[PDB]
Amino acid sequence: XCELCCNPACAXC
Repeated sequence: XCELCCNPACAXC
């Protein structure tokens, strides 16, 4: 994903 979360804009990380 991003680092921990797999969002397009990276949220909750």
